[PDB]
Amino acid sequence: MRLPDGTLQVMVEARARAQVTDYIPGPYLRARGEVFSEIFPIDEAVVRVLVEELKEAFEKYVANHKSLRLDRY
Amino acid sequence: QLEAVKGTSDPAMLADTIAYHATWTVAEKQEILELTDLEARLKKVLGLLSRDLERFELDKRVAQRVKEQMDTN
Repeated sequence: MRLPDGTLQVMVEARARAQVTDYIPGPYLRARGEVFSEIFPIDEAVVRVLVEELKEAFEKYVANHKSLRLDRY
Repeated sequence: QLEAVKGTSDPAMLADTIAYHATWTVAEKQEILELTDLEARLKKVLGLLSRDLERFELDKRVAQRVKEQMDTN
């Protein structure tokens, strides 16, 4: 979204991590990468236990900041 | 304010009604209107009402010990 006061808002969604091979001197700057880094979950038992522990930690963490501006939902 | 306040969904008239029930100086009220966050308003006013509760209990404390000291004398 464009605004006439100089502030342009953008809503982005990150897809996947990647490496950066080299930059070109700009302005503006361009960069390229060799491969797209993707990882696959293997042996999901301990992974699921750690997901459950992260769920417990976030559930016990979500209801603390009453005045430090943190939403519940 | 007997039946005019009980069963009211409006929070703002309700909250600043509490604000002009807090019997202190006009400077306290300007200190309120300095603050833009409603949560810290209502929390420090809960602190005011808690110290009002200890004023209440200290008054019953001094009243009880004064009349038992009196009639035991």
